[PDB]
Amino acid sequence: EHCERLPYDASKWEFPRDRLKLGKPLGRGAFGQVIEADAFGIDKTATCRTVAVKMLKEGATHSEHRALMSELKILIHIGHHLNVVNLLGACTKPGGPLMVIVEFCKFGNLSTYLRSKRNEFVPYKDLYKDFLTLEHLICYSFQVAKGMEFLASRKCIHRDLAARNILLSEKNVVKICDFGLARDIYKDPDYVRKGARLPLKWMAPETIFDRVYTIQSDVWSFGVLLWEIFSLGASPYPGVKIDEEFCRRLKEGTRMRAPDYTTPEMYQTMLDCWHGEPSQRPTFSELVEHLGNLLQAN
Ligand SMILES: CNC(=O)c1cc(Oc2ccc(NC(=O)Nc3ccc(Cl)c(C(F)(F)F)c3)cc2)ccn1
Repeated sequence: EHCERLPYDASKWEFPRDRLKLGKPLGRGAFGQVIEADAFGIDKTATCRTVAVKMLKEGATHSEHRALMSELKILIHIGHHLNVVNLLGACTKPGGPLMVIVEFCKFGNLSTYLRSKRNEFVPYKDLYKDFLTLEHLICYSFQVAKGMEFLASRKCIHRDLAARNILLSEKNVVKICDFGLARDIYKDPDYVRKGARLPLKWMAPETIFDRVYTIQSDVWSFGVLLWEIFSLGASPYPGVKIDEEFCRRLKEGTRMRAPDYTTPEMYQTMLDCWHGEPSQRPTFSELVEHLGNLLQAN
């Protein structure tokens, strides 16, 4: 499951630490961090490139180092896709810290970004040049579904799909990622204490109750991600304490109301992703086809 059998090809991925100029932090948890860096010649010969470097911080143990190595292997296993954050290289040599180097995405995470554009949105479109529109939102949804369809094809599951784990790069390209240990999950209100600190508002009933993670529970989370996108970055389940009674109502069939910027069809898609039976939710392949059609109709 963590790719401990498949090897690391150093000649392909290894990047020298002394060609990496580390800069300002991009995100910090308790044990992990992401740092902005300039990398000389990491992918194009003798060309300086801005990159994002995931690494441990002081306080990390070897257990987190093992987790970071497994993350490097998972990214190598998954391979390249436009809508998955692109692995560029790694620093794995002894005598320095493990570093996982990925592409830098200009606009950061999608939640924060959308939350800043409420005053820069029109449903259908020079004064409006940098505005989001309904087309951008369906387009972002489409791209995340394509990315997840790809992940499913590599026999992977995300386990933490949410707008905070989507990056927005140039030209309206979104990329799925996992900040993981580079997010302070104690101080982040999206992760609630259960037994573990877990993203309960994004989790399917079977995951909350039976600790079952499959690609179909990722579909549930994708539905919540849609809600985040068509609320322009609102926090899910507004006005609700996330306690025992929330978990019961969810099981009983309670669901979020339509968000402010949704279409009727998009809301029905959120409801489809939140079907109580995992097998009756759409697949990511069906989500791709469906969102592609909605993009046409738009
Ligand atoms: C302003 N710009 C930034 O702040 C910024 C910050 C970045 O920080 C990041 C750096 C590295 C990562 N690492 C992953 O994502 N690891 C990963 C592990 C398992 C799995 Cl399954 C996946 C997958 F496949 F889901 F994608 C991805 C995540 C975010 C990157 C770009 N830009």
